[PDB]
Amino acid sequence: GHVETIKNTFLNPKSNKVLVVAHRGNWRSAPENSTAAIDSAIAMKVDIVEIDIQKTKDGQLILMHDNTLDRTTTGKGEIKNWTLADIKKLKLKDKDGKVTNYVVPTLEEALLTAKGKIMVNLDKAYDIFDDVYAILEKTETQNQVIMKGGQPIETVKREFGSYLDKVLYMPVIDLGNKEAEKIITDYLKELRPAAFEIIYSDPKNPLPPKIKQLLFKKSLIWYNTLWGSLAGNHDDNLALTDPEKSYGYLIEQLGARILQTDQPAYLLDYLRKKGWHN
Repeated sequence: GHVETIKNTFLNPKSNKVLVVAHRGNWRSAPENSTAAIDSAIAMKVDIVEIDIQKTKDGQLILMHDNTLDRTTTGKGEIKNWTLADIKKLKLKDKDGKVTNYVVPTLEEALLTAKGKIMVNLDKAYDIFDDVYAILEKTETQNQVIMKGGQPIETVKREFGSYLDKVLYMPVIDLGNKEAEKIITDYLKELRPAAFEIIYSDPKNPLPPKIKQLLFKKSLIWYNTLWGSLAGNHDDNLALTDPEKSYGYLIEQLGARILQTDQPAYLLDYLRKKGWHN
């Protein structure tokens, strides 16, 4: 359905539109990393949901950011020490810490909720690419998923090269690293990805303008506004004061065409007023 429409922007490196990524789903409306948070993102016409993956003792893949259950659920302990069935007996806490009737979803459940409707970016999935791919195949969602990681293209080809013509892969590069430019140019040459996720903490890092020129009309640039260290203090809190100084700067000065935010309703509203999103 709508996901095909979203993908035609994601696959257009000349796009004048800016895609919205809801970090962990729209957690402002339902618990993070839940199917309810995905359905909220879909209802709001978010383009991509980012979801975090962990593996249970019994080898099942669930949505969970932390290595432990403590912050977001009624249980405690390391995910790797719990079985899926026992995790399913717990309940998710909402953003205010109130216990809900929602449960931890499996990756399969999340993908089935997203299927046909919203693209999905998985985090913490690179090292288990093959286990994830089997679930993508089971749910027939490989054409709407964006895998990502930080390894150079030589390593990704060696480890999971046979998957690169089957699912989208987006490199993540921290511009505070001395090898950042080479990692990017090697990806551009060898993989020609649809997008690159760019991270930098220092507002005066010299590379963001260079990356705009390197990736101009070649790949979409994804920046994160979740907190200060991800995009030189151009974050969601700054955007509440002045969205032009935060989101506008990233889009217009740095060439961002995808933004991952913790306030997707607010970002969508801004983008719609700018004529940069439907």
